[PDB]
Amino acid sequence: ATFEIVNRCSYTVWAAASKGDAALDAGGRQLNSGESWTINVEPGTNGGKIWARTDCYFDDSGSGICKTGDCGGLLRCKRFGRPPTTLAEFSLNQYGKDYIDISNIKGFNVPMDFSPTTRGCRGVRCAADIVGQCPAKLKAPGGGCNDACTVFQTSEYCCTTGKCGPTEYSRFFKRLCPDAFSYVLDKPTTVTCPGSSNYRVTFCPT
Repeated sequence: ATFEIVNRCSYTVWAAASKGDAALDAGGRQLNSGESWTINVEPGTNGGKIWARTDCYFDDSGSGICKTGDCGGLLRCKRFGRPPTTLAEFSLNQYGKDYIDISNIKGFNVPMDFSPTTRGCRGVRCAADIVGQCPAKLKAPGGGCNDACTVFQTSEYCCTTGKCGPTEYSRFFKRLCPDAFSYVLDKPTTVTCPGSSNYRVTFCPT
């Protein structure tokens, strides 16, 4: 499957793509404002994620640090990134269907649209000013708005027991972005697409 990753933000981002235990395609790349990066994701990929990283510095070897979404200091991510990260999530070719969603379960750093470029389903978007409106206790110094599990590490926020409800913090994310997951047991906003669809992820779509 083909994913076109487009940076419409006025600032540079370092896109990342991983399935948790391996990179997808090159795993990461700098995107200046307006740039597009096309990656190929193997059919059958389960649990892939794409995210943006902000305020990164990398040396020649591709090692460094980012203020949001850092994946162990690497430009080419092999593992998932440190919150806060708005997440585009996907599982492809699962019994004939693709499943896509946007998630704020690991916080929010950059607004995002995640849409198919082929026919048969709708896209999803979280483009509100979550960082500007972020509750004081969730604000991350490097930038972004953390989720409550990252900040407080309780069974309720992290849904450790498999039973948890919405919270004051999850409801904040849900009010600004209804079509994104706001906590682990949120009513799913996953979109079902035909298997082998292609997609575009746009940072700062508005």
